[PDB]
Amino acid sequence: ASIDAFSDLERRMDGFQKDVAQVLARQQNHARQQLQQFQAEMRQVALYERLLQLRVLPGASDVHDVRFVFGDDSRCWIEVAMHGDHVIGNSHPALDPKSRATLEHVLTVQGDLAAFLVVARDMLLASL
Amino acid sequence: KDNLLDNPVEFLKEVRESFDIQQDVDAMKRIRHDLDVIKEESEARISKEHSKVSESNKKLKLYRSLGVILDLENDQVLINRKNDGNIDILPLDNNLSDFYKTKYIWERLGK
Amino acid sequence: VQLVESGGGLVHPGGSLRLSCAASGHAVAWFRQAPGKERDFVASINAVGLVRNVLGRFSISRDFAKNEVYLQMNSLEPEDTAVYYCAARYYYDYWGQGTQVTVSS
Amino acid sequence: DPRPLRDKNFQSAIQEEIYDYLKKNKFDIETNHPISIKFLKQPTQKGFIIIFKWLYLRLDPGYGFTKSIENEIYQILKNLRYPFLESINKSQISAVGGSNWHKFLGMLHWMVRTNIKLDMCLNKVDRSLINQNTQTLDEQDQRQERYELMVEKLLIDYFTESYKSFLKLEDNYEPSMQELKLGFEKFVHIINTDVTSTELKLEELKVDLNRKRYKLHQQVIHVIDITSKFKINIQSSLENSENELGNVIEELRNLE
Amino acid sequence: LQELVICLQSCDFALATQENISRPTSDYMVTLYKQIIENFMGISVESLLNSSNQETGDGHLQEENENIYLDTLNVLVLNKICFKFFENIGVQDFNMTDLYKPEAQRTQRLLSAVVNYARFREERMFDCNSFILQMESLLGQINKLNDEIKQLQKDFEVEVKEIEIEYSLLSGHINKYMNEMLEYMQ
Ligand SMILES: [Hg+2]
Ligand SMILES: [Hg+2]
Ligand SMILES: [Hg+2]
Ligand SMILES: [Hg+2]
Ligand SMILES: [Hg+2]
Ligand SMILES: [Hg+2]
Repeated sequence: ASIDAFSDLERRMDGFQKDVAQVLARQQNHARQQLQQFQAEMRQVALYERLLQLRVLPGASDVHDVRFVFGDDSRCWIEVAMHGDHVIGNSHPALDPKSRATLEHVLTVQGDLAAFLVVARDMLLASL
Repeated sequence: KDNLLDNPVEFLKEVRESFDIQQDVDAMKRIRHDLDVIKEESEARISKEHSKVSESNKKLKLYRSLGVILDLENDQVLINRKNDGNIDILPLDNNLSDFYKTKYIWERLGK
Repeated sequence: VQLVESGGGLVHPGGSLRLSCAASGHAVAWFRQAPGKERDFVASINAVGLVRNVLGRFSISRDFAKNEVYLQMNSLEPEDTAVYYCAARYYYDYWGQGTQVTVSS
Repeated sequence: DPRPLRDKNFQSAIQEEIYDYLKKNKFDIETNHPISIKFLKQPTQKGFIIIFKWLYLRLDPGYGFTKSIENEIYQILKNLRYPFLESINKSQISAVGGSNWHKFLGMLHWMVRTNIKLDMCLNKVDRSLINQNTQTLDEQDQRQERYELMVEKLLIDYFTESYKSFLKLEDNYEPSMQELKLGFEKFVHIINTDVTSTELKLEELKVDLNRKRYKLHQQVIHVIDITSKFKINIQSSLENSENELGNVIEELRNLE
Repeated sequence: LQELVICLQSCDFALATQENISRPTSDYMVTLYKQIIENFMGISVESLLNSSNQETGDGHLQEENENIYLDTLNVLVLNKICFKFFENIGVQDFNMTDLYKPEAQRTQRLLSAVVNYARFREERMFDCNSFILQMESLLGQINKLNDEIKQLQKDFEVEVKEIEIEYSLLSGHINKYMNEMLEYMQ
């Protein structure tokens, strides 16, 4: 309780002074981390759709739950399942059984999705 | 006479009275509630980011697995269809239009 | 008591500036006078750090060991142009001669 | 009477002290009866009377002795309040050179020793007076009492000497007035020495309490300073923390 | 005889009377002498006799059992004072008659000389009254000075204590502050 001991205080202060700082700085850094994550993903979730004109939506079907949408509107879309022997859902443009079988074989047998989206895009655009 | 404190006791009393505790404490309650807000925003939006990191890593593991890789360091997109050592490099310049770009890309993916 | 002001002059907008006032020979503070206007109270800090203000672009501080008060301005604006006067009181008993601050558009 | 007067060792020692005092004070030179006198162990009545007369005249100068001192010895001792007086018989006083001299011899010694102590008792007083005439603040108290005692005994000395003049015959003309002034200067002088000594003690104490005071107000100034910087620093950190999250949120709530 | 008694009484010696200073001159003379000296010499006889009987009294006590010399020595000291006292005024023989078997015409003339002195001196005193102020001023100066020092240091500690008090509060305050903040950290 004597001024002569103030030395001691200068320490605890100094410690607290910067202990505070990093529980602040820590939080600050954490905050900075969060913002970035969104921004990037935003651009992603946006930019890709712009370049490919391809949007990936929840399907209306429980069974075929991935809806691929081509173009600037809902004009062309095809729904596919995630796993199974029946991977081709109901597209609105109403492709014929032969075409649907071709697509099904691109997905299930070839296991090549980029090819599936190429063929499906061509067929659906040609069906408009 | 000077180089000395005219009334040091008044100076220290003063020093105690303008040291505002409740203000800083209230600022820390503030910061806690800020963090909690965020944590819920982050969070309900970490199911929206598990649905944008599943929407995005489904259409990103998927788009990427199509061979389309955003290179935004160089302001370009890479298309690796064959993964044989050959890629297509498409600048993101405002110059080219969207229709021509799209047509070109889908031509390259169809090879 | 003598109040020695420093740190003014001509400055670009959007920049930053720090005015210093050193007392030689309780509260220490800043006023300002814009061209053709009346003196306006900027803000004060008591020997202890009671701060009474003006928005977040202006921040006052003090070093008691140096008997010096500081006015920090950020992202300077053309409305900041004025003569900034240091002032000190025993609680106005002492005034600086004023320091020109000119923000060039 | 409560003394080993008949013990030969006691007698020897006391004889030694007697001889030592009488010889030291020039008894034999002042009175030639016992010229170069050494240890009367077989005294002579005459000489006895000599010794008694000398010693008593040293105790009480001015006493008229009659032509026969043997007549006055008992009365002298009764006046002196001789404690052993009861052991002495008036009859035996006429001729003491006989059997009972062993008593009277003892008496003589008692005188000597008494004398020894008297000249002491008085001298110490004399000395003591001399000390009172020239006689850190908290530690030494009562000093003012010593200066007032001084001036009481300095005014006393002044009175007694100035009077010795006033009644004196040859001297009173030149040595009187000057003497006063001289005695008067000593006073104001010495206490002036005191005044200045205490002025200097005062100011150097001012540098004691001032060195300590300055140092203290300096470390106070220190506490005030770094305390202020501490609070300020904290508050800056808080402010920043509050703003940053605000902005982070500001840009992220567009769901378009 | 009469004039002498009148003077001595005018000196505030009430014990001086024609009856007791005549052939009826007896043991009371001791007292009278004691009153005279004590008044003119401004000293206490009992005090000097007290300082006469003590050499060193802490460790060694030989002084209680020697009654042989004590009363005698006090008697002779009180006498000696009278002896020198009368030497100054023109009598070099005190003879120890003037105390223990005193007479009328003997002591009276001498004590009269003393009185005439004391009156003369009393007139010479007023001459010295600047001294009384000077002595006072002088005896006053020291006192004033001796007061001053005290004052200073007494306030000195005050200034310290006060400061210390406030400092402690500040200390506690800060500690409190930190302590509370400790909760929300960690
Ligand atoms: Hg399509
Ligand atoms: Hg799938
Ligand atoms: Hg003595
Ligand atoms: Hg006397
Ligand atoms: Hg008198
Ligand atoms: Hg005098």
